[PDB]
Amino acid sequence: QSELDQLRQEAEQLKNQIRDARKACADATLSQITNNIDPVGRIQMRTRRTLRGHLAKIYAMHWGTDSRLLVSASQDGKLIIWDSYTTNKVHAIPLRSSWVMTCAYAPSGNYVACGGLDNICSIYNLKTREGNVRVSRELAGHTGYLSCCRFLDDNQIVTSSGDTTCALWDIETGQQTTTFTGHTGDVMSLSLAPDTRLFVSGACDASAKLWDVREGMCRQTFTGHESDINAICFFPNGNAFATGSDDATCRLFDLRADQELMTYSHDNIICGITSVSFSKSGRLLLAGYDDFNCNVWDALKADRAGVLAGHDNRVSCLGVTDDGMAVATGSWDSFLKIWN
Amino acid sequence: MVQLVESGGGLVQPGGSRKLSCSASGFAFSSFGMHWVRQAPEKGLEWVAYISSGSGTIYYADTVKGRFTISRDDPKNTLFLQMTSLRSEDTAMYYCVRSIYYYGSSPFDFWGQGTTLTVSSSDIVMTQATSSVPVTPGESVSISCRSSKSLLHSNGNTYLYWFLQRPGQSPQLLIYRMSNLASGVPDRFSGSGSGTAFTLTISRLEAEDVGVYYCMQHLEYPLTFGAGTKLEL
Amino acid sequence: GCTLSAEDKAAVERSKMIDRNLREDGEKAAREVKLLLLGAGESGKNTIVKQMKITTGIVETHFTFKDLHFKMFDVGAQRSERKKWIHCFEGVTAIIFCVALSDYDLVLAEDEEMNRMHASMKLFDSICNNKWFTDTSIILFLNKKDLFEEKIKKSPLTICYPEYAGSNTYEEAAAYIQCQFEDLNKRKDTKEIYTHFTCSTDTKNVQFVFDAVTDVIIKNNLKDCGLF
Amino acid sequence: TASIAQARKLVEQLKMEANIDRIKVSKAAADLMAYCEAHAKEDPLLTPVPASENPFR
Amino acid sequence: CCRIEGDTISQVMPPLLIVAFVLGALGNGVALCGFCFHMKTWKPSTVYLFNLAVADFLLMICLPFRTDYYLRRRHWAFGDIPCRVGLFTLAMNRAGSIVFLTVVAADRYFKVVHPHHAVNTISTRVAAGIVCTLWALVILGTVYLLLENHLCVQETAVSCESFIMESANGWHDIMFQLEFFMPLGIILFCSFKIVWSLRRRQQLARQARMKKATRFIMVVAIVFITCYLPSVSARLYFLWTVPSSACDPSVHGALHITLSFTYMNSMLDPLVYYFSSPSFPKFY
Ligand SMILES: O=C(O)c1cc(O)cc(O)c1
Repeated sequence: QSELDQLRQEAEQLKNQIRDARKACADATLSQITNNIDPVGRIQMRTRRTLRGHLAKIYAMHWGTDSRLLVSASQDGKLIIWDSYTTNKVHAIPLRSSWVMTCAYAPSGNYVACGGLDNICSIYNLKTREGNVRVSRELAGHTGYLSCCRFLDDNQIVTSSGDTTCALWDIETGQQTTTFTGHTGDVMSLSLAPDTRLFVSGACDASAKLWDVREGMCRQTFTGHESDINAICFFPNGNAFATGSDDATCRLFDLRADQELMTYSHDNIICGITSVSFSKSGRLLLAGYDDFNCNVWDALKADRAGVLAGHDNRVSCLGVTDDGMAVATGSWDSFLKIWN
Repeated sequence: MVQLVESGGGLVQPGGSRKLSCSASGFAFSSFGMHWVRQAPEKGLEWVAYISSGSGTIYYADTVKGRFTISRDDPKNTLFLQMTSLRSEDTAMYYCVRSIYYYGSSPFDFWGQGTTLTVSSSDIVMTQATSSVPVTPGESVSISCRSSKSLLHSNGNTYLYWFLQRPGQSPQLLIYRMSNLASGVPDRFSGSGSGTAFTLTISRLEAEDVGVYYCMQHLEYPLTFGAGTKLEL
Repeated sequence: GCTLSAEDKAAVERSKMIDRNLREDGEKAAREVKLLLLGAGESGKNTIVKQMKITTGIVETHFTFKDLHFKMFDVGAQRSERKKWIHCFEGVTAIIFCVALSDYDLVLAEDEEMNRMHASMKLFDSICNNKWFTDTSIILFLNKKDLFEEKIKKSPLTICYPEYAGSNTYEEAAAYIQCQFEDLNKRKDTKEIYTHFTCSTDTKNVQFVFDAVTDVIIKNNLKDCGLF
Repeated sequence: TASIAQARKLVEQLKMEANIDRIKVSKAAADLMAYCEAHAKEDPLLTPVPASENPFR
Repeated sequence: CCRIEGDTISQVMPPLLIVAFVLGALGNGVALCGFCFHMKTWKPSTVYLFNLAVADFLLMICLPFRTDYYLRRRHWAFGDIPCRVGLFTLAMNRAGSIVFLTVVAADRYFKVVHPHHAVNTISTRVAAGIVCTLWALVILGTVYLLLENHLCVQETAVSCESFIMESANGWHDIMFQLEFFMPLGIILFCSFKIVWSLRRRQQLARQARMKKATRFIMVVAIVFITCYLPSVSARLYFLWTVPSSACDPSVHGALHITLSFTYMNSMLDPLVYYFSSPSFPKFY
C-alpha cells in the first residue's frame, strides 16, 4: 500500500501549499478597512402580516420574482401560494407525500417544485387550461432525501440530496444532465449565483464548494466551520457568500480571495442557524436561529443591529423580496410573518 | 378540451316558462364562476346573471330580477337558468361564460355555443362613438371606448375588457384589465387607456381580424357592455 | 370589504373556500394513528408489516382495526444520517422496534467484531433516549421465537452475554434478554416500554398495538383535560 | 487498487484548485464596501420609506 | 313578613361574605386572564372550564351586594327594582355553576372510558353551540326571578328575600332539590367509572401522575358534597316540620349559614381546577 501512502502524502502537501498560498495572500482584515465608516443605526422592524392556515410545522418558503406572491411548504402535505398584500390564498396544492422539506418557485411564475424524504422532485404546472394545478414531471434519480432545489429557467432545475451529490435536470425529458460529486457528506443547502453560471453548496462535512454549471466541475472549496452547514446564500454582488452552521456562527467567504473574511458570533448565542439571507444592498445579514429568534447583523462590522422576535418555536426559513421591501420568516409554530 | 354546450329554446308563448341548461366538460367545473350573457338579434351583448363558485354569491340584472333564477349542479357539471313570465324582449341568444377570480387570473376567457330563445308577440354607461371602420389588410387601426365613470380603482389596476365576435361564432376574449393579452391571442393586439378613455390597437391587420369589438367594465355590478364596433373590408 | 372591488371580493371568497377545505382536511387527518417502524434488515419488519395488513426513501402502509385507521412509516431505505431527518417524526403516536431473538450469536457481515444483538441494543439506546422522543411510547417486538427455542438448546446464551448466570432454558433467557433491553431506558417514569414475543401469532400483535395506542391516547386526553 | 482511483481523483482536484489566481484581501474588502455604499439609497430595510409607498402599511 | 329579630345572623354573615369576596375574586380574575391571554389554541374541554370560571366571576361580581345588607340588620336601603337583578344573578349564576360541573365531569368520562368516541373529536365551534344552549336554558329556567316581586316591608326595616318561609311550590324548592340531586348522581357515576377504568391500566398506574389525577377526581366530588349538602338539608328540614316552624329564629339562623357555605363552591373551584395543574400556564 505504498502507492496509497504516497498519494496521501501528495494530497497533504498540496493542501499545505494551498493553505500557504491563502495565508500569503492574506493582508489586513475586513474589520480594519471597515472601521473607518460610520455604523448602521438600530433596526426597528415590525410584523406587518401574519399568514395562517398551515396545520403543522413549516419547513421551507420561497419568494416570487414579483415580490408579491410566495409559496410555503408544510408537513401537513400542503403547498400554499399566498398573496402577501391581501393575505389571500391563491392555491393550495395537496402533496402525494407529506414528508416535504424543500420548495422553489420558478422565476417565470409558471411552475412550483417541492421534495423531501420520498427522494423525488415534483414539478407543478400553475397555468393550466383547466382550473386546477397538475403535476407535470417527477424526477426520481436520487438515492437520498431531497434537501434543496432551485430553478434556472422553465426547463432546468438544480437539486441537492442526502446522497452527498447535486444534480442538474432537464425537466422536459426528466433525465439528469450533469452530476456534481465530491462532498462525502449530506448536502443540505444550495445557492445560485445571480448570473446563473455558478452555484454553491454546503454539506455535513463542514465544507462549502463552488461548482460550474456548464462544465460540471468543482472550482473551489471553503472550510472554516467545525460543524454541519445548514444554509448558504450568495452576496448580491456575486463575489461572496455567507454560511450558517450548527456551531452557532455565520461566516463570510470571498470567491476572488478564496478564503474567509469575517465571522458573526456572540457569547449569548449558542443555538444553530437554520437560514441566512442578505438585503438588497448587502449591508444587512439576516439569520434564523434555534432560539426562536431572527437576528439582523451588520455585514461589514459584525455588530448585531436588531432582533425579530415573534415566533414561539424554531425559525426554519427566511426570505427577502427581490426589491428588498419586506422580509418573511417561517417557523415550526405553523405561522408566516412579514416584517418591514 | 374545454367545452360548453347549452340546451333549450324554441318558440315560446308569451308568459310561459322554460329552463336553460349548459353542460361543462374538460375542466374543474366547481372552481369556476358562471355567467349568463344575452345577445338580441342585430344587437350587442347584455349581461344577465352570475353565480359564484360554491354558490355563495348570486347577482342578477335589474331587467330579469324576480323572474329569472340561476343554479348549479356540481356533481353533474351542469348550470341552470329557470325563466318565468317570459316577454317579448327576452328573445335572444343566451351564452354561458366561465370565469375564475384570483390574483392574475383571466375572467370571461371561454364562451359556450349558446342557444336561441324565441318568444312570440347608477349603472356605468360604456359608449363607443364609432360603429363601423373600413379596413384593409396590412393597415393599423384603433378602436375607442369611453366610460362615464373612471374605471381606475385604488388598487392600481383598471377593469376594462375587450372581446371579439367573428361572424357566426361566439365572443372571444382579447384584452383583460386594459393591458393584458389572453392566452391564445397573437401579439398584434394592444390596449391602453387612462381612467375614462381607452383604445385598442391592431397592428398589421389580417383577414382573420374581421368582426365586432365589444368593451366591458368589471368594476362593479351590473356588468355593462359598450356598443359594437364592426370592421369591414 | 366596503373598499374592495368585485374581483377582490371574489378572490376573498375563493380564499375562504380554500380555508374551509384546509380546516376540514386537517380535522380529518387528526384522527389517524401514526407509527414509526424501526429495527434492522433481518429483524423482521417485513413480517410484522405483513401481519398488520392482511430508490424510495419512505414506505407508508395503511390499515384499519376496530374502526381506527393506522398509518405505519418504514424508513429502512434511508441510508443517510439519521439526525438530519429524525426530527420530522417528532409527534408520532408510538414507535415500533423489531428485534430478532435468534440473532444473539450471529455477527454482522460488515463488521466481524460487532455482534448483532449488541448492535440492536446500541440502536435501541440511541432511539429511546433521543431528545425528540422524550415522551413517546415504544412497542418492542421479539420476532424469532421458535428459532430461539432451537438455538438455545444447541448453544448457550452466554456467548452473547458473558455475565449471564442462569439456566439455559428458554424462559430465563428470554426474561434476561427482555430486561437487558428494558434497562436501556433512562426516563423510566416519563415513558414506558411495551414488550411482546412473536413467533407465528395471528391477529394478536394488532391487538397489542391497539392496547398500547389506547393507553397513549388516554394519556393525551388526560393532558388535554388538564388533569395531569 | 480499489482506493487508488479515489485518491488519484482527489490529487487531481487538489492540483486543479492549486492553480487558481487570488487577489489581496484589501481589494475584495474594498469592492464589497464600495458596493455597500454604492447601493445604500435603494435598500429599504435600513433606510425606511414613508408609508405613502409602503405596500405593507 | 315575620320578624326574626336576630342580630347573630347580622354579625356572622359579614365575616363569611367579606372573606368570600376578598379571596374569591382575584383567583377567578387570574384564571380569566390566563384562559384567553395566555393560550393559543382553543380545543374542547377548555371552553367548559372557561364558562365555569365566568359563572364564578359573575357570582363574585354580585356577592358584595349582600355584605352590607346583612350589616344593617336585613334592610334593603337602596332600590326596589334592583332587588330583581340582585336575586337574579343568584339563581342564574348559581345554577350555571352546577351545570358546568356536570359538563366537565361528563367530558372526562368520555376521555377515559370511550377514548375513540366521536364526542372526543368535536370542533370548538360545536362545543360553543352547547355552551350557548345550556347557558340560555339556565336563563329560561329563572324568568320568574325577574317576573315577580320579592320585597316585604316591616315597621322599621324592609326585607328582600326569596327563601323566606312556608311551602313555596314548584319553584325555588322543586328546582332546588332536582338541581342538587340529579347532577350529583351523574357526577358520582362518572367519578366512580373513571377511577375503575383507570385502575385496570396496570402499566399506566405505576406513574404518580395517574395517582394524582385519580385523587383529584374524588377531591372534586367530596368538595361538591360538603358545600351543597347543608343548603338542601336545612330547607328540607324546614319544609318537613313547617307546621311547627313558624319562621323560628333558630331555623332562619341556620339557612343563612348554609347558603354562605354554598357561596364557597366558587371559592374552591379555581384552586381545585386551575391552580393544581402542571399543564396550565404560569403567572410568575
Ligand atoms: O342566593 C340567593 O338566591 C338568596 C336568596 C335569599 O332569599 C336569601 C339569601 O341569603 C340568598
